[PDB]
Parts: sequence; structure tokens; C-alpha cells
Amino acid sequence: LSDADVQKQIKHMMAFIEQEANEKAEEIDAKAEEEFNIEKGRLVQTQRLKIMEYY
Amino acid sequence: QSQGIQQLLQAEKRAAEKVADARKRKARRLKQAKEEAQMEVEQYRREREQEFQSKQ
Amino acid sequence: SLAEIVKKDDFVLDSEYLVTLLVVVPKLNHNDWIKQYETLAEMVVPRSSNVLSEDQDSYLCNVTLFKKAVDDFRHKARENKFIVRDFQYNEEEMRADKEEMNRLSTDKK
Repeated sequence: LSDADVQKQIKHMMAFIEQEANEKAEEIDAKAEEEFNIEKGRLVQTQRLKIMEYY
Repeated sequence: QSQGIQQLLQAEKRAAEKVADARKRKARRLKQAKEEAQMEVEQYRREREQEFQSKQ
Repeated sequence: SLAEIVKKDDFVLDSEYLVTLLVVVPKLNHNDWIKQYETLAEMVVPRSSNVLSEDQDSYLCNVTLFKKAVDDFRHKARENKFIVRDFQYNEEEMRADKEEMNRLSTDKK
């Protein structure tokens, strides 16, 4: 055995951990962008409905 | 292999910190985005109000 | 059930991804435990753990591996023919069991 082999071995696992975590973080960014656009399509739609009512 | 042990325990913290702070800053991102775009849309609607009032 | 016997620092504190595991028994199989306790499974991290207790027949090693990789640890332990010994990290209930045993001892008197 060798502690270098230990480092590579554990880095397989750290690769999995960090990469899944950061892929989900990128999904959180996808939320911040497109789910933000969806909350726009909802709330601004209600605002626009208000303005038709008023007109 | 102790170097690896400690630095990769540190790597567990990279994943957790980045995910957790991304999640907690998603609230900030969404709230800022609301604060911007929807009020801007409000202002466009009031401009359009002035237009139709001119026609009226 | 180890609880009180557990050397508490031998585990990964806040084992969010990396947790310690224990399927290790017969002495007659321990001919290569120096290899196994560091690499029984491929991605083991043994620097921050030790054997919880010693019998003349077995060594109860607290080997480190990942949330999913507990399955791999069990697989290679069973390749070595080891048998259930784990603790699950049950430490607040270790405290509860200490209180219960003390309660029973006092109740005797």
C-alpha cells in the first residue's frame, strides 16, 4: 500500500461527493434563473391581469 | 495517507459549504430578481396607463 | 451494543458523507489486517480511527467509508467472511443507556 494510492482512492469518493453536490448547486442556479422566470410569469401575469381589469 | 485523509475531509466541507451557501443565497437571488423585474413591469404598465388616458 | 465501550473520537464527527463502519471479527482471518484496515475496501480512510476493543479472537475496527460505500465495505468484509458488529453511531442513546444502567443499579439498593 501507499498513502498516494490512499489519496487517489479517497479522491474517487471526494470526486463523487463534490461533483454531485456541485451539479445540484448548478441545478440551484437553474432554479435562480428559470424558476425566477416562472415566478415572473406567475406574479407579473397577475399584475397584468390587474391592469386589464383597471383598463 | 493521513495527508489525503485530512485534505479530503476538507473536500467534504467544500461540497457541503458550496451547496448550502448556494441554497441560502438562492433566496437572495430570487428576492433580488423579484425586486427588479416585476417593479420594472409595474412601471411599464403605468406608462401604458398614461398612454390610454391620453387617448381617452 | 458498544455505546459505552465506544472510543467516541474514533468516528467521523458530523459524518455528512464519510461515516465509520464495523464488520470485522475472526482472528484467524486477520493475517492481512494491516492491509485491510486501511484498504479492505478501496476508498477507506483509516488515519482518524482505531480498534474499539480487543478480544483474543477479534479486533473491532472502526473503518471509514462513504455513505453509499458502506455497501462496498460490507461487500469486502464479507469477502473476508466478517460478521455483524456495527454501532450506527448511537451516542445520545449510549448516554440514555448509561442513565438506565445507573438507574437499575440504584434501584437494586
